Amino acid sequence: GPSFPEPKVVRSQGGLLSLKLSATPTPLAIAGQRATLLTYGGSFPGPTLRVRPRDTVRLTLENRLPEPTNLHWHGLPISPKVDDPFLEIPPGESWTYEFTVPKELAGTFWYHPHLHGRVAPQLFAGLLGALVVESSLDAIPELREAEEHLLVLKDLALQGGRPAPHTPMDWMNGKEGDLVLVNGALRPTLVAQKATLRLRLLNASNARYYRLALQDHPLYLIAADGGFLEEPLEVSELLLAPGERAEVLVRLRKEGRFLLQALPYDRGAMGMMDMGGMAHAMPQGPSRPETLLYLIAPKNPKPLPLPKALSPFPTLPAPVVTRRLVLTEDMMAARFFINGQVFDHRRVDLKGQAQTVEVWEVENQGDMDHPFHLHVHPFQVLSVGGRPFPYRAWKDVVNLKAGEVARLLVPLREKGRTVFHCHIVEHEDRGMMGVLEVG
Amino acid sequence: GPSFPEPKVVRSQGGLLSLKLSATPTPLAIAGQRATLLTYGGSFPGPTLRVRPRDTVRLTLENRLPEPTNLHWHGLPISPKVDDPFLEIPPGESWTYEFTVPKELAGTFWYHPHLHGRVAPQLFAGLLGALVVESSLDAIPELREAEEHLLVLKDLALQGGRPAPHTPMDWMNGKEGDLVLVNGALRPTLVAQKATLRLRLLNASNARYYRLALQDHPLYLIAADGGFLEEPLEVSELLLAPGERAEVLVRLRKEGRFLLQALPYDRGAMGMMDMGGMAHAMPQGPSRPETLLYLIAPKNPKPLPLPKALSPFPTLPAPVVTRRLVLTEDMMAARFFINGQVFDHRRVDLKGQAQTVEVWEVENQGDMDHPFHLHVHPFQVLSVGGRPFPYRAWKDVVNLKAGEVARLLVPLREKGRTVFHCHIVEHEDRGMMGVLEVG
Repeated sequence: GPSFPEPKVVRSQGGLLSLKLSATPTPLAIAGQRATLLTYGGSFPGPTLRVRPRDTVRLTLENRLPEPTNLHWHGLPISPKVDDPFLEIPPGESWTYEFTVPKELAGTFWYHPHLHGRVAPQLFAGLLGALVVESSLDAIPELREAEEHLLVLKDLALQGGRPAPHTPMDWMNGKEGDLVLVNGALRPTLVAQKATLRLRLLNASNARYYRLALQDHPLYLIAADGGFLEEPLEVSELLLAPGERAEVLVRLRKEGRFLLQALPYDRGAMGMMDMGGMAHAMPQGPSRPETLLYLIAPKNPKPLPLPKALSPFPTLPAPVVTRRLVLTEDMMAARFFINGQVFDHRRVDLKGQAQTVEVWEVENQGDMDHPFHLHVHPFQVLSVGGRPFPYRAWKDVVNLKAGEVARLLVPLREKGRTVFHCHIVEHEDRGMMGVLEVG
Repeated sequence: GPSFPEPKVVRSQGGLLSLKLSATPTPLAIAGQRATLLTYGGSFPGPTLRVRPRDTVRLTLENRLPEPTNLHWHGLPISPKVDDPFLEIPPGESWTYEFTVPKELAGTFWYHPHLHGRVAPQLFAGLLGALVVESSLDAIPELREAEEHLLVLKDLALQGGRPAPHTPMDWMNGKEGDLVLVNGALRPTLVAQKATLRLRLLNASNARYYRLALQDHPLYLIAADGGFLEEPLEVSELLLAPGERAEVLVRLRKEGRFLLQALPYDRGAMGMMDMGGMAHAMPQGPSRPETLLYLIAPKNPKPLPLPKALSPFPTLPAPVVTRRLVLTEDMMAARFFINGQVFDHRRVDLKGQAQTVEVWEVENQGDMDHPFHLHVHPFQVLSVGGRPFPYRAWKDVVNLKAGEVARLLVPLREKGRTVFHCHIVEHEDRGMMGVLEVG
């Protein structure tokens, strides 16, 4: 096959993507070993769905798991009557999701389960895939002539040929695995044929962070979770928290081998120590550095010029309400809260008005990073930790380090009941989620 | 008695105003004729209660009417558990209102009934009195040495020695009467002894407006409904809508007689005409000019200088929500609405958070003036009709002419359930009222 493994792509045909996927325990080869994972479409990751604005998507999910499951159309501004976080597909049953791709939309999105209390083991076991919305912007020469690849960043641990079970400590921290994979492959080699690469990046891990850095190279950020930036932004490194996506251009500078690494990052995960008083909780410290892939540059690379502009970000109406959402932890109980409460599917926490804009101030009063995800309604991050964001783009997950406040502009789009939650999925399962009703 | 009639004053003693008032049909002399009114304390207007910040008020109201009644402590930022707009005192029963006067408070307030559907006939019949909160600011020489008077502006119509009954047209327009009185007196004479007067003004009419102008003189506005301005504001005239209060300084310029008039004002009241197609509604047009009192200036008047400053207006926290409240009419049905609904005491319309500030945009989409009153939570008028207000002061009633939007800054103070409504009281009785819950 191609030196660089990527998930099989399924494209809409004649404006329709009609597909049946089963969620099924699947024996497969992963990182040189045989394992049984939980997969969509018999693969890990699941197939990449590639669509255009205005396409119809008709996806029938068959549940061949021993427990209920569903799909969250993560990042898509569609109706929560379709992207329904309360829906349960029982074992053996099927459900058809049908929606139209919004007109003003582009980027890398993804699909995975969202059923309170069940997300972490299902996601960890392999139930995820990407969804790419292709834009007329892809046709500009600076993007069209780039070599494009999707990188699904997802770690795994195996025990007895199956995904390792969650320990109590995993429920507290969020589970990370020793197999740090790209598209299900262990440190693949990307032998570039063009001098400019266009990399779509997805963090589909339960809890692992990727402090991305390519040796000897900057990255040019061109899209965040849910759409293009207004112009490329040069960065020396790029942190992707669980649930986040980004697209970058890489301009290969000379011939050679360059490692794409996940540099050390301390997200505040904890262990337990008994030193004679004790036991108490003790910081794990920064993650060990990981090589994600080997990037081989072609001979005498001459990268394309960067596009001068991408997409103008919409001018939003003035906001009509400010919300404050405070995140806290009870680490030893592995319980997590928003404004002092755990999730209850019967309780509406926020009531907002469709087509108005809100300001959400999300404050992390815990000691570990918590990435915050809002379904259905993409937002503009204004600032985090008191620092203005250096670009405008749609996001649906925002990372908060201990103590930080994120200020978000939140246009409310589709009416209905939806959720917001921590995207360290264990924390969501263990209570850090609330309900938003838009009317 | 004194040439200028004013209501008898009852002052707090040793920090306590303890008083029993009965609401009772009372035979009395009014404007040269004998009439039976509904009164507090056996007089029309009721007694003026004069208190200081931090005083305790303990007022027992005995209901000697044939229908239920209560008190609204109009303009006072106290608890709606005391100033309770849903409380009914049955005929023959008594209720004791007890509260502390807030520390940061000054001005002319008033008391009158507030029971949905019953306000207009009770108020019209005479149930009202003033409440003055005296400030340490009263001791500055520019105010202390002024000659002070209260002017309760209230019209009346009599039929068979009793207040005239409401007609259907009265419920549509709000009832106005032909006897245009000051402190229950018909065109009294105020023989000034000082060159500077300090006039506290109260519009206690059901619906009549007073476009105030003193012949040959400007007025210096020094307080609005619920407190002092930051500095005096010179005006050539001053419109007081139903429920509004103001305090002005008058600087008598020369010897002579000067009329204080209510100049013609068109509030959009309607009549009915049959001209051969018809009948349809037709504008009443502006009110006829009325003389309110004769003001006689003393010999060689030398007015005091104006105070350079009064009270700095508090710097308010940034608002956390914007509300839009739209006022509309069905004139032929005499029904009045806020956001398309009539009042229902069981239905909460707005839910806000104590100690936050809200922006309320109140929009009059009717054709007649509607003054808008909010209980419990005094507000700062930012603009009306797109015109910035020329001063900062606390108000609790704001007038809106046809089509105008008023933008208010509304700090939410006491917790509990309260109301907001049109202060053309007939319109409140006929539906133009809503419920605010503060938590």
